[PDB]
Amino acid sequence: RLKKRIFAAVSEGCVEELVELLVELQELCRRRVPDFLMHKLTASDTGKTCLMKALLNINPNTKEIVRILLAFAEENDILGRFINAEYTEEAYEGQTALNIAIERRQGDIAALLIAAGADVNAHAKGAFFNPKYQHEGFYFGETPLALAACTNQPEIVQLLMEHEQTDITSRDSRGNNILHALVTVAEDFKTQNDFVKRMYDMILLRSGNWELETTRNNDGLTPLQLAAKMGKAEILKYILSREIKEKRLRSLSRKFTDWAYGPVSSSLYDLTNVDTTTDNSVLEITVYNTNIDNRHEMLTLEPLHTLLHMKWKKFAKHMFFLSFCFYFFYNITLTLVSYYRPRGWLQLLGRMFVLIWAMCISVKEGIAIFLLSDAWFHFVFFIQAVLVILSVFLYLFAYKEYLACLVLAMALGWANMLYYTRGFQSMGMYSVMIQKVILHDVLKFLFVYIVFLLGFGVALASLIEKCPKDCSSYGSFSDAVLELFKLTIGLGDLNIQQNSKYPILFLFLLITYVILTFVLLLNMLIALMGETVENVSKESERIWRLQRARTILEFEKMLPEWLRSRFRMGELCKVAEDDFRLCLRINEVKWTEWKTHVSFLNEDPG
Amino acid sequence: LIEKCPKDCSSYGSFSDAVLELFKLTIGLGDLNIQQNSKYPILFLFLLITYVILTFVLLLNMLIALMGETVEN
Amino acid sequence: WAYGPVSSSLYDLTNVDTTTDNSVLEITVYNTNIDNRHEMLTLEPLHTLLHMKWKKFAKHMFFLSFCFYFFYNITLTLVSYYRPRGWLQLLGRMFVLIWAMCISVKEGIAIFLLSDAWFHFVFFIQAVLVILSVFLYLFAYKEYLACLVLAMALGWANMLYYTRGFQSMGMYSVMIQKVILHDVLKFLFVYIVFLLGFGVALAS
Amino acid sequence: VSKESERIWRLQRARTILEFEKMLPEWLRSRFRMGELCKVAEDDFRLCLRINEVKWTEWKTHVSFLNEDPG
Ligand SMILES: COc1ncnc(OC)c1C(=O)Nc1nc(C(F)(F)F)c(-c2ccnc(C(C)(C)C#N)c2)s1
Ligand SMILES: COc1ncnc(OC)c1C(=O)Nc1nc(C(F)(F)F)c(-c2ccnc(C(C)(C)C#N)c2)s1
Repeated sequence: RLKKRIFAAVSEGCVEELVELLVELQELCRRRVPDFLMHKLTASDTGKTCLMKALLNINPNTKEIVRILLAFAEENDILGRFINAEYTEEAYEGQTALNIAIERRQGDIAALLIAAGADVNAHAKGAFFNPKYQHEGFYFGETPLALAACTNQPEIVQLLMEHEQTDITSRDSRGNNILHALVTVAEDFKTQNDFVKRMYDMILLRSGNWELETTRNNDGLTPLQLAAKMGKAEILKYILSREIKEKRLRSLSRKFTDWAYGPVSSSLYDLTNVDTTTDNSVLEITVYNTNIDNRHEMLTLEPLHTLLHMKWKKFAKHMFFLSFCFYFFYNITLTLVSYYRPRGWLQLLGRMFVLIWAMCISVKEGIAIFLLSDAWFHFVFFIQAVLVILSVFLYLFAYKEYLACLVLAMALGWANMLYYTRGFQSMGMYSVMIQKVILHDVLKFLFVYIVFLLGFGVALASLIEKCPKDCSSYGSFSDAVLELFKLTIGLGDLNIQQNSKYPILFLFLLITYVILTFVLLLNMLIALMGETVENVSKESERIWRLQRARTILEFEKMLPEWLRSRFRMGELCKVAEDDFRLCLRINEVKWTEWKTHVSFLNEDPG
Repeated sequence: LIEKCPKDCSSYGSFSDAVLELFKLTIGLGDLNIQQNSKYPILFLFLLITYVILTFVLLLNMLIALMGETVEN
Repeated sequence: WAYGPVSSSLYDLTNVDTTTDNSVLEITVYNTNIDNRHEMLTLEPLHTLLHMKWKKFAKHMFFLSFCFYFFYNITLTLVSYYRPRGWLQLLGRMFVLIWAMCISVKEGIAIFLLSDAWFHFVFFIQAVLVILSVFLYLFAYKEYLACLVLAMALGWANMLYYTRGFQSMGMYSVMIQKVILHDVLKFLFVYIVFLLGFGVALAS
Repeated sequence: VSKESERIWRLQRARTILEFEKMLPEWLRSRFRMGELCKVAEDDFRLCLRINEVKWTEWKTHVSFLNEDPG
């Protein structure tokens, strides 16, 4: 039991003399060699060495325990397999002692380890360290450097990165390198105090080149595209607007001031993986990707806001107005064909226009539907166009029901103009408010009102006798239901001689319906709408801006290659010794932060 | 949706009277007959109920809520 | 086992988990002489106990209870509507009778052992109206229809109880209840004073 | 009431949960019985209820644990 005695005296550490006696025992025994010396100091189940066991359980004397441990392992010249050992369990695989010393924040022990040959490129290629479900697993990046950086140990990060054998460019099993990992664990300032932006800057500058920021994980995302997918708007704003004054590190920036004078400064933001000219850009991801709902803040970041405004004012404003004009005349032709139906040259042109515009919307929103609240509008545009072409089909046959589909298509098209309200900010914010009210208030009201209307309609229809003579408005369930609805909208009259056999119960139930709807439900709808309207007013400009951004990017994808290349925001800019990357000037004015400007590329401010 | 009757048997006959009938509904004024000489009376009733929801339930109460926001600012 | 950000605690559950007489969970959920039950429910051992109970059996017992009350109410509704002015029919009619007796004894026991119990009262009154209606119908009493329509009406009202299964609908219901108490009843009193005084004033 | 409705609903649903649990028969109550017994001290072995959690601001070397290997 010498193995278990050493294990207990090392994980407990009551004294160094206990472990010294046990180690003298093991040395005087095993020589009677390295392999089974280890087997007499190992955990043959998981592979956990007594160095691992000591590090797992740090006591006030651990830096001496582990020191005697490795000095023994070096006196027997087994140090290599000793301090570089790894777990064999399927859930902690590849975990060495250094992952332990770093997770435990034991900077001194980790320094002693890697000073004595601790393999630092060791990957925590394990189901705990590479989690699938939260709270069983901690995703940090599967390396000692990614652990030291994600657990906010800048001293251990500096100590690891200064090591000649740490491999900062190494990627984990998920494809991530240290910078993807930092982006994933980046939470917020609310829950993390924003140390990850600092570790990101430190690691990127301490490896001064683009190798880290350019690598894509197994999802095909760089740290920047990942910071956009996951809605990390702080690390994204940090990367997007990264300006390094260092002359030896001026090629690792994304935005470089080129002519600032006083209050006015003209910047030159880098637009490489940001401007919709690549596969999944930061702008495209920031506008589209809907698995976050954190697209809120990411859209006003300095290059993206100006890219969207350049796209709008270059082509998308006009494509949107042209799209609106086409939908408007399509709807007017549907309206006039419905109205002037039978109970030419410019006529037939309009009729085939609705047919072909219906087929175009059909194929477009059908393609866009199979490639899938934001797409309510794909559904209704598709359903409207389908109703139009179905109406045309039933009309070129001898089917009279073409008018049902045609009037429904006309109705739904006029509803679909709520889409085009997103061209203006006033009307667009009004529409996101209408939509929020319909979802949060009106549908809840309609459900409750229909359970009232239907229950009271059957109650009041049940109370009514059979007259031999139409002497009751509440005779059937439907007729009753009909004028409970009429009562709600205050339309007819109210006769309370309804041929009931229990007229006081009939009147009690009618008064109860009136209270429940008129007094309670409708006024409570007003109160709840007032609560919705006040909450949605604080986010409606954000939601409208996101809607218009999605529309801008939809229109940009419609353009043909020559037109997309013709528009192409951002002018190429001499930015470093030889970088010459597409950039996007954004002049700005600041009055509080006074300083002598040394960073520029044109010392003369245009 | 309304057919041609041979007799005044529909309030929604022309666009104007239909427009007048809808306006009366919003202000709560006339009666509501739903036998309007439509050929698709369930679609007529669906569209009438939809108008009532959109105006009575949504637009007028949302006007109250928006006025409440204006008045406070 | 805490590692980095993730730490796994092991809360003790000895006098906390409804397996003893008056547990901390039972007292925290029930005891109504404080109205300070606000904050206590979210405490860590307790909050996870209620969610484990919900997702282990109570979600399903609640949906099953709702389904039984719903078909009980639908049978009351259809028996009211299709009253006279079978095999699957008589099954439904005796179903309302026995479900009414079960609710009767349950909410009567729960009433004698006593705003939170509005619902005991209305569930009991509804079930009593149903069994009274059945009694008046197996006799030759025509007033069974008054009790039956009132029972149907009150049962559809009692579904506001089952709205507490979802958070959206459940919060909407506590809001409806608060509005009815704080606003609608005050309105109804004042409106009746005005309606009755002006009615006598105008009739005069 | 919007500021307290989630609290009130949660209390209502808790009362319903505890009402249903009292309806169950003894074998079903014992069958459900949240919380797994846990070696917790030298000899305590009290029923316990694991609740994993994540914290990013309070950094410290962890000395309190009973399984030094995090599952
Ligand atoms: C969700 O509600 C429903 N859903 C579908 N159908 C329904 O009825 C067909 C119902 C329903 O509420 N029925 C009712 N029964 C009764 C009872 F008289 F029996 F008490 C009701 C009543 C009685 C006395 N004062 C009220 C007020 C309005 C003051 C309150 N609060 C209501 S209301
Ligand atoms: C609790 O109130 C009641 N409850 C039961 N029955 C009632 O009356 C039958 C009443 C009641 O209000 N009676 C009233 N009498 C008079 C008076 F004209 F004689 F002065 C009233 C009056 C007079 C002048 N201007 C107002 C307005 C509306 C402008 C105001 N403010 C109200 S009001």
